[PDB]
Amino acid sequence: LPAHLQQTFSPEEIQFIVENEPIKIFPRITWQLITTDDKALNNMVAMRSTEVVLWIALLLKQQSKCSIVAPQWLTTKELDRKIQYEKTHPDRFSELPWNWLVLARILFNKAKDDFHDPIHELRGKIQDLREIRQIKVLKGLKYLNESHLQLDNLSLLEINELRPFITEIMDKLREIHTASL
Amino acid sequence: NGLDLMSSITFSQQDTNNLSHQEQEYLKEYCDLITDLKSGDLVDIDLSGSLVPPSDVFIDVRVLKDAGEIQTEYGVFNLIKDSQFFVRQSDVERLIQQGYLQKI
Amino acid sequence: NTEIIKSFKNFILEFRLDSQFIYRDQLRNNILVKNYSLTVNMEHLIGYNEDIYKKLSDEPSDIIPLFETAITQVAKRISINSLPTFQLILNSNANQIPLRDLDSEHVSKIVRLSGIIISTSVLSSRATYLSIMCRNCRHTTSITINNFNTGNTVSLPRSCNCGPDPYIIIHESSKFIDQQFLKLQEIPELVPVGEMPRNLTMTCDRYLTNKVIPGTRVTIVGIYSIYNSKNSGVAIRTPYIKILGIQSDVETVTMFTEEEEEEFLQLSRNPKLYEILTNSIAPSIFGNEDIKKAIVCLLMGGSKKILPDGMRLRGDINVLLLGDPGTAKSQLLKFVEKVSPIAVYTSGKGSSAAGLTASVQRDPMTREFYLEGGAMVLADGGVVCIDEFDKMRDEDRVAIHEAMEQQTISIAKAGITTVLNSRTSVLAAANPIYGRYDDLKSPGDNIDFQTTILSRFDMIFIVKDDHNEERDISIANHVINIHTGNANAMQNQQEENGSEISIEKMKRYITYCRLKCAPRLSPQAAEKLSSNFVTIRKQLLINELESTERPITIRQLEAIIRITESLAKLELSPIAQERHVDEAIRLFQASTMDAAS
Amino acid sequence: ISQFSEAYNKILRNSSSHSSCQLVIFVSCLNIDALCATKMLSLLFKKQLVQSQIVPIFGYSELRRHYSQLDDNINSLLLVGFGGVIDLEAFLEIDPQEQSFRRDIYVLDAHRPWNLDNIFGSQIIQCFDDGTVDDTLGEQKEAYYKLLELNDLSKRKQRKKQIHEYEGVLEEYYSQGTTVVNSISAQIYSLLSAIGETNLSNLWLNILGTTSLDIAYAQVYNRLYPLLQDEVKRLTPSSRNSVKTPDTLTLNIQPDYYLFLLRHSSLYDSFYYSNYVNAKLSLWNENGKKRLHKMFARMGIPLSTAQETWLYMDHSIKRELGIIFDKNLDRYGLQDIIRDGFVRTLGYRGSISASEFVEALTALLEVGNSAQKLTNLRKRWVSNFWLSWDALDDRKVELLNRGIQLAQDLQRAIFNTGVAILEKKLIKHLRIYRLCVLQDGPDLDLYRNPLTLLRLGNWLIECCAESEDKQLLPMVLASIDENTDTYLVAGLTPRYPRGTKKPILNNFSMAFQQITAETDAKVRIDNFESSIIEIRREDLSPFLEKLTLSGLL
Amino acid sequence: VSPQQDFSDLMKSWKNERCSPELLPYPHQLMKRLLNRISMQSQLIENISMGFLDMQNESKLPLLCMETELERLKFVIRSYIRCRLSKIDKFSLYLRQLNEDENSLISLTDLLSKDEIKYHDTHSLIWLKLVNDSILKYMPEELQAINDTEGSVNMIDEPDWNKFVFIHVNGPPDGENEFGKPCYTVTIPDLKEEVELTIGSIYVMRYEVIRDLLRDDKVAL
Ligand SMILES: Nc1ncnc2c1ncn2[C@@H]1O[C@H](COP(=O)(O)OP(=O)(O)OP(=O)(O)O)[C@@H](O)[C@H]1O
Repeated sequence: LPAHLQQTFSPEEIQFIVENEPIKIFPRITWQLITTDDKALNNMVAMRSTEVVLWIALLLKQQSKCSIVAPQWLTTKELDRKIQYEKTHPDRFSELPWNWLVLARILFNKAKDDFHDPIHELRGKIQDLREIRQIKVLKGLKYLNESHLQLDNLSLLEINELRPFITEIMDKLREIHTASL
Repeated sequence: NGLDLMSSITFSQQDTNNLSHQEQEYLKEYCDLITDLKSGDLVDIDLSGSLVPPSDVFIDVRVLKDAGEIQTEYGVFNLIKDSQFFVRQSDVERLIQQGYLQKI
Repeated sequence: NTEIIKSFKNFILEFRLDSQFIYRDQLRNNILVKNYSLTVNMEHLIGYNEDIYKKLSDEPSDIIPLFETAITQVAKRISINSLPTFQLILNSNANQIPLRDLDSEHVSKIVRLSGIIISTSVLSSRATYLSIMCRNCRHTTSITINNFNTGNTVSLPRSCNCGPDPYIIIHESSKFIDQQFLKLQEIPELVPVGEMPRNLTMTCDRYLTNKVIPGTRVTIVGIYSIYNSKNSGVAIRTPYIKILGIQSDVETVTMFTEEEEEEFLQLSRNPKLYEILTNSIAPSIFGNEDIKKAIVCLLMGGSKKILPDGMRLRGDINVLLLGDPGTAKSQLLKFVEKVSPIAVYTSGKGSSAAGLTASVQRDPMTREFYLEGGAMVLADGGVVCIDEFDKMRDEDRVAIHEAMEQQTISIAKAGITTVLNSRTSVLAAANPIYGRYDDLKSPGDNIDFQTTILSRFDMIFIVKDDHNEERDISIANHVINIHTGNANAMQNQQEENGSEISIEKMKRYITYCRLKCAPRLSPQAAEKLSSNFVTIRKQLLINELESTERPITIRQLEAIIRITESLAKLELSPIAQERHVDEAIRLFQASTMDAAS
Repeated sequence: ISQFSEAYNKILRNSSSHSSCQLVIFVSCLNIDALCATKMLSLLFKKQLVQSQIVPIFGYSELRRHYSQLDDNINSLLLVGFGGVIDLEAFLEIDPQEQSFRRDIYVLDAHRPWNLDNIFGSQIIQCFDDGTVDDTLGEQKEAYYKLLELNDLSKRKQRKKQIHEYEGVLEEYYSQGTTVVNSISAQIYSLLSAIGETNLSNLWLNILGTTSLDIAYAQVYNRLYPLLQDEVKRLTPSSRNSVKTPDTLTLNIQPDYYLFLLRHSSLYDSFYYSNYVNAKLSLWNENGKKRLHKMFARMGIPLSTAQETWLYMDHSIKRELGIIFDKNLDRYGLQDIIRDGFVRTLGYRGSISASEFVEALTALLEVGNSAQKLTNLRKRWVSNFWLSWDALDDRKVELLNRGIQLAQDLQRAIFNTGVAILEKKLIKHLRIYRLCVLQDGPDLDLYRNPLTLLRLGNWLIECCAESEDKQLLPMVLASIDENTDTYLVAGLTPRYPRGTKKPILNNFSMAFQQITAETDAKVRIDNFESSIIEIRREDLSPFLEKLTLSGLL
Repeated sequence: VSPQQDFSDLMKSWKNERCSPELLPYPHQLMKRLLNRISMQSQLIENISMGFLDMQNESKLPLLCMETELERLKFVIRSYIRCRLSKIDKFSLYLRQLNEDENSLISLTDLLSKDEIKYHDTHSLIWLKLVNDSILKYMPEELQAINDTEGSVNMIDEPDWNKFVFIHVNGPPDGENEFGKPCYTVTIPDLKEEVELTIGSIYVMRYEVIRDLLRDDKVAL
């Protein structure tokens, strides 16, 4: 019996989920491990790009034996066209890595060192897009009615925290109207 | 429960008499019921603990006036008051439930 | 000048103290609030830029507008009408300054200061924006007061023939704000010398207003300056000071943080939760725990029963400290005032200049009339400390007879007859006549003559100081320990460490509690008590069978009833306990003993 | 007597295990110089993810209460601060166990002389002598190789004289002032630098660790600035700002002062509670008091401005401050204040002097928290210990401010109680040495911490003698509150006014051993620190007479 | 049969699990072999690590790495099991009422793991053992029944399929339900018309109308 949350996913859970996503890195390394579902790999070439699951990358990076690739989608200069595209589209939320919130929080824990001036940089940049995305949630949130929601593009993290909000809502709405029938 | 080696509901649920005997009967019978599921796993579970997802993997815990060492399982960590360790999430999960562990 | 804006905007954005930046958070935090406000940490500000702080400190008044007009900028970014300018409050705790010293040097200098306010003016408007038109040219214009130090700073421009200044006010289109006009006084403790304490008018605007109760101990910041006014010289201007920001010691304010409830819940769980407070009230004090205990029951506030009809139970009771000097009761109430969030210490006469009667006084200008205030009003809904109650002039002493029960004062003075509400809980410390022998006398023949004064009182205490050797030497040495090396004072740390109340938190605890629970007695407690006093009512009359003169009322029992919720309120329980009641009986029994003598 | 790396490499084969490991660092004990070296090492294994115990040992014999308590699977071991004098083969015994022994012990001590049994008889050791004083120190070679294995009556009598010759020689060594060589973290950092790792934190830690004993001379440390100064040269995060940056935001060299709580206090009291300022200016008295104010009259400083926070000092008051110092302080002999010692810069959270950074950590030691009570209280010091270890953490700075403030609370009573003592003239001049005792005072519990009177005594010894002619001398001190005349007695040594020509070491510590080898009634070596001893007032009086004579120095 | 997809669908329904308002069939067909597969390597890795001590008179990276993937994946399944434990407690009356009813599909060992079904009756058993000895004594004749009155009600609940839920449409393309313009599907609510749907967009709606598609696995949640 979970008690809490328990219906919504924990942010610690969803990040625990996003850990499962594969990404390329630059190992210092040159048994097996067989593991289970990895399928990878032959002992990896030092200073070479290879796609691997996220949390394992945290491992060798935790020993600093590996160098994680920066997301191509993660370019602050590149990200402005999104906020550019976002600032000109009051409706659409544009495009998302879909895990990216936890990433940046996690990316800057350790892997921060790999990027060029991530410091004092995207954190603000990402933050602006974070709320401008978030603000557009509530602005469209006034439209909220049963039985349909066009949620479109949103980061699941905020989607998770918003879960208790609307899920508790429309059920009232759907109930009250349908009950009214 | 609570968790090793709980090793028993004894001292746990201090209410005891304060809670109605019919229920303490039920619950004490109920916890034995979930122990039946423990026969099912065979996982191993260990669902009574392991509430938090793993990380990462090692952590530093300090004893809280707890000795010890009761650490017979695996190996003895030699419980000493005012002593922080460096250990993996796995074994910590049991002692943290037993209050012998403090810091993360 | 310009573009210094973005630098704050940078600290508005560029700034992140790891792991999370603040003011940029605070803004959106205030956004949905529609708070239209920001509280700045100035001591934090220097941490960002060292230059702009003193660069701000040079002429802070001029860079005031450089903020809220800037804060809207990204706020407007985050808003994406109409959007009124936010109200910033910057603050610092670092170097506190005495009211005793204000140097003209400090003009246009921001200064954090502690203070004790005399009072504050009723709120009045200031128009942040206005539209104005030529009474002649039909020319359309608009003006704002974007910020100000009252000057008057601005007037109607005379350039529309047409003139002079044909442009005129339009209020409807104009937009407005408020000001409190606080009058603050220095802390009494220091350093008035023989001289009377200076008093100062502090300027509170918009959100600044209504934020502080009159008479409260407060810490405030703002700018020293001078306004010529007119209503001095040659060409001398009167002193005034801006308030920004005011971060006042909490409360010094019904709301509070959530985790506070929990730590109190930790206290509410304690079996000794009441008994520890028995020690907390008297760290320096030794013995008289019964009277010591009798303190707390009144501290939580009395029974308020408003259910129809309009008849309502009062609070909080009455108590008498009467006993030979060396009672330390006046010293006691001095602790009492410190313990009450709102209380008035009165040894009079009145205290200090305060009318023991809330009284009427005329407005100097424009004649008219107003309530001049009274101690009952000053402390209303709270503690009342009284000394020399026997030395009190009996005429306004009469008003006391009313103040305690009906708890509403009314005076016909001039044209204003209105009936004020007084919810205060009074306690009488007045010394008994002729020392010990009055106990050899009737219990009465002390207060005035009649005990009708006592009638309105509830728990009246007669201190018996007996010369017992061991009893004295206990507290006797206890006295020396109170002194250097303050051995007793160091004992409280371990009492603070392990259990014992800090008593300032306790005040917050009580204030928490006082507003929290509304305990209603269990039905069997009353019948336990109904069976009780009926004996006491019957028994003391058995003492009255000798025609012995001393006393009893049904109001005597009702007072006891308020003791029921008293400690029970400390328990926080929704209903009074059966067991809980009993201590009130034996405790009031100790009070009845005073009648027994 | 071995290179650190291979010794560290030696643990590597002994390191990784499941269940791990097994080795246990010993935190021993009170002195912070071990603390930095632990975390750097603590971080070292973090890099390798090496599990192990962390024990904040306090009692000198407490390790015996522990080593004799929990040792099971430990295949390897490292200790700190101890063994440089007394042997654990005697202390533990040991008992050679299985050549290719099952367990080995790294022994950390910066104090000399090393024990005779340390280097030779390599067992758990791994003698820690490397690389400081090898030396030689060729004297220990005759203490064994000559000693071992040791008409015929002539050759027999000829050997014994040679034996007594070496015994007579060996008798001097190991009987001598126990003194620290250098901050252990430095050599550990050398090993840290040996593996190639240099962390601005880690160097800061050396900067931190180096600072630990800085209150007592250097002495090598004076040349150890540059060793660190080279490092600040070895590391330049960027050529220029790059403002702030909001993160790193890193340390830089500054004109540091013996002035206390510089950034963290009003400059006025900053002189007032500064110990170096104390006796030089005779701060306790009213006479020299105004003279400092006279310096502000020289400095052109408003008295209230001295009352002002260092945060808000005018940029003029800032930039001209040292120049004001340049034009003033030298007149009073205050010219040796300014130090180029390094300062961490947290920007938004502010820059801090490691010296100042240290003192806050020092406040953690005594506060921020029958015979069982002392173990209970010593445990509280250990209980209070980790909270101080918590203060080692970087992100947690807010908690530091308590000690940051509490340190200010310390000297307030520190500067308070001592001067009170000054009025009574309680010093016993004697002949051989200056002597003092505290029979009474408020809050001796706070004085129970050795560092309390230690910072106090140092605040005293330099106060009582600047000099203050003639002949700077070791000080006597004792104090008592409860626990039946415990009377903690800590050793004290004279301070030169910036002119330590000689090591001069320690004497009484040997002399304290003279009485502990004597009737030794109620005297207690229970202190890990040789300079500090527990004594009953009842037996200390004769202990004093026994202390007065025989004087070893 | 691929272990990734073996794990993929595991988190699939598991993510759907805590997301899910009510219970779905027990996945013994896969979870068992994994429940066995966990038993294989875990024992294997345990011994090969023991064979590592033999090299002692280097790479532990993959060592605890194996242990890493072990307990982490071992964690999720408890959330899966423990959660199902909860839902059943809430439906137990209906779960019997669904069991008591001929139609349609009983829990069996299909919808419910044998441990689950055992826990079903066992918990439900002593629970009534818990109510009977406590409140029912003191058991009025009509009140003697624990079940539909009808009303209110009880349980009955909670077969509420009507509730809205978070989802993201995704399903394998032929390159079926796609009528355009962009993509599939209907929709066609009881109280509303077609919306409709897109794999490119998350649309929250009635858990009942969507049951078919989560059954199709043509929508993420
Ligand atoms: N219970 C007590 N605890 C602490 N101090 C006491 C107590 N009783 C007497 N004293 C000491 O006796 C002195 C009494 O002085 P104080 O002025 O308080 O008398 P008082 O009772 O307030 O005077 P009055 O009777 O006129 O109101 C104080 O110095 C106080 O310390």
